[PDB]
Amino acid sequence: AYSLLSSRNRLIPRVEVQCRKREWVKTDPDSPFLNGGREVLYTPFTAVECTVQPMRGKAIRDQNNQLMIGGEEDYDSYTVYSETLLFRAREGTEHLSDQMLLPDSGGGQTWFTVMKADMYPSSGVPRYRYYLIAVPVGTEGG
Amino acid sequence: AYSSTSNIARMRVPLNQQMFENRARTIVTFNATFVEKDLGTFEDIEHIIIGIDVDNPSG
Repeated sequence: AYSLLSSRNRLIPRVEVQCRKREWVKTDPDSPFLNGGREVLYTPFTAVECTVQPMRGKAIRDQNNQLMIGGEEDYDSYTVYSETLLFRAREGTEHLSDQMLLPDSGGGQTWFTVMKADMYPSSGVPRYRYYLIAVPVGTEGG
Repeated sequence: AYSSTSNIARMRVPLNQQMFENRARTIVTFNATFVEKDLGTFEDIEHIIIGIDVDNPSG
């Protein structure tokens, strides 16, 4: 079985990041809809150690500021290697995708939503790879 | 002045593959009147000369 990869690295620096779980709930008392007035509940936590890297190409959809008919919108993304388990959304449930807070190109800090998670069930070592997309500015995603 | 209005269409547009944004669109038609000024004028008629010829049988 794997031995070296089953232990923490000692050459490349790694950092911890903050995250938060997400659910949703219905608030309207009389509306007949599952949506109602949707609300999201958060529960914070942290990842043991992570590595953050940017997109490699220069494709038009990967550029940071984009020109739309309204104005120069904003976009960011990352690829993350981590030893913590993060989950995407699951259907027929009230759980949403986990989010984690990282620096952006504008100098601030914003939340990124997990979109793709990679796992190797037959190997055993707990090492994962994630792909993240920054939440739209002015909202908390979906 | 105002003339009429078109249908109002409500739309949902994905953003960053996470959220749907609400939008709408319409076209409002107005009336108007535009005025422009010429680049000169022609001369006036100050003097008119007319020649007349009366054909007759006596001469």
